[PDB]
Amino acid sequence: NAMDSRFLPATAFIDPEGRNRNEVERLVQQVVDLILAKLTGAAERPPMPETPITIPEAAATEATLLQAIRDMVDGSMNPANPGYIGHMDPMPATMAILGDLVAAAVNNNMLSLEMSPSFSRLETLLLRAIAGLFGLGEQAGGVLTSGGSLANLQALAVARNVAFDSVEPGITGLAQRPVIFASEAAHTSLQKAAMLLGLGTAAVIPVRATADSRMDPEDLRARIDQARGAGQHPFCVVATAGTTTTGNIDPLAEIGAIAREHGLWFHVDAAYGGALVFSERHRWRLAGIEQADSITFNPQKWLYVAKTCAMVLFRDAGVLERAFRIPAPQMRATDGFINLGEIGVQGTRHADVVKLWLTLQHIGQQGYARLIDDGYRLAERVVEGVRQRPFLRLAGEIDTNIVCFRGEPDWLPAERWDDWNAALQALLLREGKIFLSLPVYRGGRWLRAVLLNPYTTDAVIDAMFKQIDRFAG
Amino acid sequence: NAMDSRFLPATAFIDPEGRNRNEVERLVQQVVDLILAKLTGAAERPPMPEGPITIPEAAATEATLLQAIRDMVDGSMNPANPGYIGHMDPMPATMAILGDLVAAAVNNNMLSLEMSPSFSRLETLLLRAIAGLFGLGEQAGGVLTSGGSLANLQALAVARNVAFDSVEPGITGLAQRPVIFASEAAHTSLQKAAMLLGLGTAAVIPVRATADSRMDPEDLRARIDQARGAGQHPFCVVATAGTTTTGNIDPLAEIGAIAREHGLWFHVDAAYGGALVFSERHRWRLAGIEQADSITFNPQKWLYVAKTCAMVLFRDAGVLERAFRIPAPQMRATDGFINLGEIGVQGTRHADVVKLWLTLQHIGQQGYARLIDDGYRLAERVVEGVRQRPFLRLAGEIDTNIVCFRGEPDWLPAERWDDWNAALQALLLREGKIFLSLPVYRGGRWLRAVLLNPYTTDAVIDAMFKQIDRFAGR
Ligand SMILES: [Cl-]
Repeated sequence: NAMDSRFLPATAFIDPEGRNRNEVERLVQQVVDLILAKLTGAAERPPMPETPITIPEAAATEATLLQAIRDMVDGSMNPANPGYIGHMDPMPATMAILGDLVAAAVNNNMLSLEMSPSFSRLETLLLRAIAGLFGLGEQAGGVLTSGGSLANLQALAVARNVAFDSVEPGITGLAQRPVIFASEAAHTSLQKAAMLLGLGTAAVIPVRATADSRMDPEDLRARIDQARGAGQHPFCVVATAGTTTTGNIDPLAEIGAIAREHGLWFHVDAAYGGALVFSERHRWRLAGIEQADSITFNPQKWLYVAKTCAMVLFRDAGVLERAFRIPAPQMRATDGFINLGEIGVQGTRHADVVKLWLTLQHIGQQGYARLIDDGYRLAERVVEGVRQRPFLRLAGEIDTNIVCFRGEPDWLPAERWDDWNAALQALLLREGKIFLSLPVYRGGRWLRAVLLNPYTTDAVIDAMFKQIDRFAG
Repeated sequence: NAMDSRFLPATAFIDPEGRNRNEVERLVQQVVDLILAKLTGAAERPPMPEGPITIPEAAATEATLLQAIRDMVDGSMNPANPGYIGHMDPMPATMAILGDLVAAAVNNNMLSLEMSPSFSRLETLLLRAIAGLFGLGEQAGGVLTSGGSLANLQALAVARNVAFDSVEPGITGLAQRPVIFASEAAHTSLQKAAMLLGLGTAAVIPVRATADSRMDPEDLRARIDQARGAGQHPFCVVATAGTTTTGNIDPLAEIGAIAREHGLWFHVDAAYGGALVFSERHRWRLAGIEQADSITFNPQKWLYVAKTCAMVLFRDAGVLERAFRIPAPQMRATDGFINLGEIGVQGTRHADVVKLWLTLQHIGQQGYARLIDDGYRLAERVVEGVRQRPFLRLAGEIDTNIVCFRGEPDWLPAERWDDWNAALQALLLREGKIFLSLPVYRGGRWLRAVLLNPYTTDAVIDAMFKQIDRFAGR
């Protein structure tokens, strides 16, 4: 009985008959007290931190373990700091923290129903409910995936399988290259997925985006015609609802109409912007999404669910059985549910439905509508700050709570603007304790604000522009 | 502005300046106390548990949320029950629970260094150490993945890219079908991977396994030769260290040698059996694994890390930059580290390294060696029990703490054996409070014991056979 031996610490596991209740309660409380201290005092740590691994033979002491946690926390990025305004990575909702505690504690497996009796059923039903908010219709549904890249991968795998019947024989027999279309501003997980799917990164054909970083439907139509002429076999168009760099939304209805005209799978990568389904004031921006063949949506971004939390939704969930699931005996439960492992890229999977369901209930649709509004308000203040300053330039109009801008100062030649913006970013972080990201975009370095932290204020944005004004004179 | 609202509960987020500190502490404490009650009393719940879903307009109350947690726990499978002896799914190490609490609190992202300054470096360094423990050499390392299926996918994607130079142009132009070889007992994530990679499920050619469910080397050589004669293009052999159903280990050194003789990528799926690296008494079972081109290993199974925790290791970690990573500017920190999203299937990714690192430190290599030995002793007790009962048959020799066996009673014709075993399994659960799984194997229904719960005892195994004896009329 290993847990009686001198070879395991008394608290290595939790005795299911309570025999080490007191000792585990103590260890758990130390971690809990420490994490809560770090989080209720998060503003004491900056948005980014200032900075010999061996697996020990013998059990580490509580002191070593607590010190490691302390060092792990102190050396981590800190989106909780009101100054953290640079990424689609938010401080987590409290119930998402607690949801993951519960999930880890019960340690169920989304691979199959018998390994996750309630969570599998909860996830299937919750995702049907969400697919309904997107307007996908009564056959719609999907699966949670560990990150949006996997959601896009699985959407693209289904589009491919549908077009080429490739589940069993593969795609190596093809005389014509399969290709997909996406905005020149669409997410890189498309190229990574295209590589993984056997299509190659070059199978993702870029469609011109406007000055406001939205896909150009006229150019979509042109690229499809060009592809056919070159003897390629288009099978999918990806529209993006909230691009990663600038946060803009493609014209989903127009793009979707073109895809449908040409018999192409219509996927909407709504990883970020999908959260607008909870805002009546803003969801008109997603008009057209209801006719998608599939949708990628990431609650871990604008719904504040602790990473990872993402899903792929299909307007006809049965497609996962016809053009994804590998040949195998089909065992459905008496209440209709199926093993989720058969119809996802992953087999074993963490129960993300716990944090998702708990966060959605604690915040509510109105809670998210208000957060979404405040996000837009903060962003509009940044837009106005940039308009007021002639040495700054916007990337273009905004569609979400994201503002990409940069310095283009006339006291420097263009070739020096990348150093100016890197330097401004460094200065804002060092002296302002304000974190902006600095993506490459349109061949240059642009500053990027993602206004997500619930505790970011007008004053933080004003502090930013004062530092920018100092840096520029 | 939102947190100063009627529209948000005072505890929806944690105020970074402490202004909701007391309310947060109490909510957290109620969930902590409830979860600890459920776990310290887990044996009160059976191994298996005995609408409509609406996203509310308004914030749920604390009472509703706590009740939902109670309902979710009570409706979940319960591997902490000493009777739960049926799957590669363990009760979690205490520090792995706590690790996920820490990871979710700081909510960093493994996608890039900038988003996980400490965790990215800790993961890269830790997996280099683990790869070294598998004996893969100085250049070896890898990445954590959300599950072993992804680890297998990534390893096969690399094998494919190396063989066919397919990162940019894909594989559609190929005139010969790419194929891989794996034991007829190997994991289905190979077929799913093969489908995903564009090879098709049928690209996975099954190799005959012995009566003890280990891959036959002679049949492997024949299948490779047959593939080449059939116009196909072999590029990878997958050996399995701990098959999912029976827990057996392919002869890794012999299979590796044959892979190498034919110039094929050698991948070892050690999802389960890779935990033997922490056991001096049993790690010889993995001999040969040190020459693998890649290894899949799942701490979430036999190292008790709460799901998910898995990795893919490469003997040359550099291969991820040459034959996987998509064309892009290479950002590299001054201390050498790279953005991990560029060299994984996933982009954004939960920080699994936290619970992995805390659990490995708390249990230690000595701890795992003890856990593993006791697993083998329980498995050996099941084997002995089966051998004593003529109406039961073992699937074959065991290589790990897994025993697959079934009834083959001579008082029934063979076509009734599936029902007998299904009835036995159902009776063990209902009457014995003992969970065995019941996979399809060799065309029939087999009982399957995975002896993982550290609180599973000889008494449990004895109770199991008592029930078995009663069901069969002694
Ligand atoms: Cl996860």
